[PDB]
Amino acid sequence: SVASFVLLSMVGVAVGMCMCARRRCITPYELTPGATVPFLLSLICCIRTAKA
Amino acid sequence: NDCIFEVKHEGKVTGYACLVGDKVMKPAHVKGTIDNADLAKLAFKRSSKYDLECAQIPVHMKSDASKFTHEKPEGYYNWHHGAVQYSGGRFTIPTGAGKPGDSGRPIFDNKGRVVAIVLGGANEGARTALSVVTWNKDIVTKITPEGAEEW
Amino acid sequence: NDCIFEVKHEGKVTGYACLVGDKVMKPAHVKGTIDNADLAKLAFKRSSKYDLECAQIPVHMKSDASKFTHEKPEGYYNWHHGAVQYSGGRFTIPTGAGKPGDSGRPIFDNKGRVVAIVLGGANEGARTALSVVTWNKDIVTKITPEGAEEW
Repeated sequence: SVASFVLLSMVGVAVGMCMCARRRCITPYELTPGATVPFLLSLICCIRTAKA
Repeated sequence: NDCIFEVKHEGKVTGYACLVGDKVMKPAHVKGTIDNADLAKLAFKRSSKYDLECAQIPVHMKSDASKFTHEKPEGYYNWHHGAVQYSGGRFTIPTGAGKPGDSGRPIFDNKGRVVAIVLGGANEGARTALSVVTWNKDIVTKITPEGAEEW
Repeated sequence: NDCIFEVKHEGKVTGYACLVGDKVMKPAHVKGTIDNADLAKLAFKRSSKYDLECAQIPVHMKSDASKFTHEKPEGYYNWHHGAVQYSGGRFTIPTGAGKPGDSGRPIFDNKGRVVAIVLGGANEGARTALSVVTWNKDIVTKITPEGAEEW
């Protein structure tokens, strides 16, 4: 039980701080008008475009 | 000059929010819930290292948004409280022209296009250098001269 | 001028087809019959990704096809209904100029050249945003402002 809890907590920390990295890398593009996010970066960070 | 769209956010006014490009933005250092009751329900993306919350304008109001351009020639520009000198890549105004509460006011070029949003100033003699949110090609940025307090 | 062919549905006009370069183009969302029999009969090709509907002009007897240009400099253009303001990556039109069922009318530059084709619009407030189909040097693209409903 302790090992399962530790490993699940590590996985949760990994995904949460991956989300944190996503937010940090994405917010400046969502602040800049025009939002010409390259398609490769949209695929990598799994985002939607604001201009359709 | 020809555009007054800096929407207030509080009965006790401390700064203003603005519509430019396809986005509403406001400095993140000033408290309050944006008025007009249409932008209030909008969800804001916040950046503390940029000190700015921004959101997508609703379509029905985005015709009210001001024009945008990232290109900044050296020389004079206009804003609500007068003229701004862009020298050495830095904006400056006469001392006393800006006070706490005028943060978030867009700076316009000769065509009337937004190039920057004021956040504060630093007092050097008869002049004050502006800590200001501006842009370069596809990326927001901030210029903070030493000793500037937040407006 | 007068390079526009009417697309008539059974009981009314639904759209408009235009001769650009070597090809006749129509909005793929418009249901109806081409006014000219030689074009209504002509085997006709469909692409829903760009909502565009193409065929090759019988250039032996259609030498009046309009000329085109992929350049999109900032400023004013012609829409058979007034002046369109191409600003940023968008086209803006006076709200009362366009009506559903008028899709397919091209946008002209100041030289009489087709720059884009209106596929629809968005009730934008003080204006209307124009959702169009334009082209780069080699490829077509569709510009769809948010909130655009079908025309």
